[PDB]
Amino acid sequence: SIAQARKLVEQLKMEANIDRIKVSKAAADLMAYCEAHAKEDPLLTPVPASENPFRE
Amino acid sequence: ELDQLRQEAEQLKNQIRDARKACADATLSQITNNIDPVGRIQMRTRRTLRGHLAKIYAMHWGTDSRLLVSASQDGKLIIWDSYTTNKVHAIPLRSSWVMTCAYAPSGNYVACGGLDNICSIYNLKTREGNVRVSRELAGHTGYLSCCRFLDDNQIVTSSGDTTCALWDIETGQQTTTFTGHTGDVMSLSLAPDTRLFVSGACDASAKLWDVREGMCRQTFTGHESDINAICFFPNGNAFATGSDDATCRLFDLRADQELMTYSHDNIICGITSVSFSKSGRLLLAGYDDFNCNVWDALKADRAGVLAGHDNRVSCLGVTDDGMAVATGSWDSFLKIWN
Amino acid sequence: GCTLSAEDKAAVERSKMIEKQLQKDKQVYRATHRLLLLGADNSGKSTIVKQMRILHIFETKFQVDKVNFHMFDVGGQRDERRKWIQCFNDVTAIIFVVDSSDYNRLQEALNDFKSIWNNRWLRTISVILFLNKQDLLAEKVLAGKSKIEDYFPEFARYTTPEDATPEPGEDPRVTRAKYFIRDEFLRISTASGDGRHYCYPHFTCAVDTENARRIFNDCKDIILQMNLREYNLV
Repeated sequence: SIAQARKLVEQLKMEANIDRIKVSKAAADLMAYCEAHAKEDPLLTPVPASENPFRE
Repeated sequence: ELDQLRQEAEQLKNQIRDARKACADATLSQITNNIDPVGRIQMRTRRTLRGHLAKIYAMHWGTDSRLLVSASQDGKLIIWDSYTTNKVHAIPLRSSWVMTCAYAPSGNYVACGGLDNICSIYNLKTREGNVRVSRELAGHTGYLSCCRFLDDNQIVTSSGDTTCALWDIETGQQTTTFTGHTGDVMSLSLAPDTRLFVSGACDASAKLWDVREGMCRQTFTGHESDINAICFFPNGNAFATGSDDATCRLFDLRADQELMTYSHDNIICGITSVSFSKSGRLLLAGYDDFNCNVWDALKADRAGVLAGHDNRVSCLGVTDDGMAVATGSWDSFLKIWN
Repeated sequence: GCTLSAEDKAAVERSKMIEKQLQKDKQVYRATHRLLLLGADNSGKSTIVKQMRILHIFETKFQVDKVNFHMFDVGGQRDERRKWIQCFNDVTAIIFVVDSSDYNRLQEALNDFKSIWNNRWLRTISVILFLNKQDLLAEKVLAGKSKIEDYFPEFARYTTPEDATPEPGEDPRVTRAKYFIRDEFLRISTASGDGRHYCYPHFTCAVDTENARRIFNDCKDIILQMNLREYNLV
């Protein structure tokens, strides 16, 4: 009851204390990580079946 | 005097909301427009594993990306060799339902759990070569829903009794208990660094927990229904959650807000399992329409479909090297797409 | 075998042993019937599962003669949070244990049975209705302490139905109340059905050792009916 509400208020304080950043910067970071490791993703660029261990 | 604390907390929530909005300068769709779409990414079943008798509930790829564990209602926990379709182990289980399994990063251990309230740990490397229980983790009061291994000795176990744990396998006791969810914690996921893990529950909320402090760092509540599955972006700064509202939302860590909504009018059924490629551009999400719809993460476009199962797709996993994707379904089959 | 894959042939032999074990287990799994034991805690299903333990994690493995049975025993109650009806769906039968002695909770039992019988997930599956703790109901009706008219309004204008199996020496008033409680559930079972599933009713008590054979007979009848309409004969 009272303790639960106090814990919730403290938790919201802790959540508010963080330093949020712009959507643009996070989106740029995500896009850069996607492009940088594009070659590391066989699922995106179809690797030749010779290299693909799961080849038929 | 409870209303005083309630209104204080409500003011804090309003501060959270308008802070997020003030940080919401744009949308990920605006940022990623000139980027070419992935195209018609087409994947066909390379191998099919058919050894279970009843529905498959969960799976987990090995770190070597060759051995995958899968639990089923038949009371079995089978460790397939995905390269050559063979089997390596088959674990009889006391409880018929096994709604969660996990494969240790060192490859020396597997896990299994369910409504039995016990997180069992099986040791693959035995002197005889026959695997049995190595530690019956008990101490929850709700059904074990998703268990994962940080290392060979620490295991995070989400359960239906509104908490997550950080069991130490060597001792068997709860080092830290993550309480704060108001519903059954359906799924969790560990970041690659194994220092921050997220969760999802029936409270339609995702919470970022910390293994080293045992505190709910953030709460990414943006879903209209029960979060069925959760993952991590490979970099560790974002995570996509699939819920029963037929939507997958990509929440962000450094921004504390969702970026895109991977939902399509055609798809109406709830998600069961989600995962990312090695790059993270392809969000592979299972569904109840028997199909896994590969979305383009940066563009929220349905890249492709992985139809072919005869029942609900219950689990989906992408290899650590991103080579092949494997989905286990209720039809008692598990297919290795690529 | 080819290309001198020395360790691979040992792996294949291991997989052969594992597949042999799985195929052997397949026979038992396919032969074993599946039962969904629903019902509230007051129904006394603990006594009946104890009796199953006596005579062949809330499971139940019991072998009636040469046929095995697995009770998943999820609550499926109004309050219990075992929302695993969608899972474990293709079962042989549903065992719905009811405490007919307690009148106040009997209406809630009606509601639970209605929810189960109308749930489209379990539309195909039939119900083995065990009206349990029946002796205490007999004691209650024998005295004037509690009456059916207190909760169920239409206990009047109710004559004991034709061929409602007498028990030699049993109080006619008790028998009338007994078959009223049974037909009250059959009233729900009748509605919202194309004859796909039948609510096999049974009067049981916590000192009954024959419940296993009743489940055997109802399961055999259910399999017979499902095969019969599956081959287009009924």
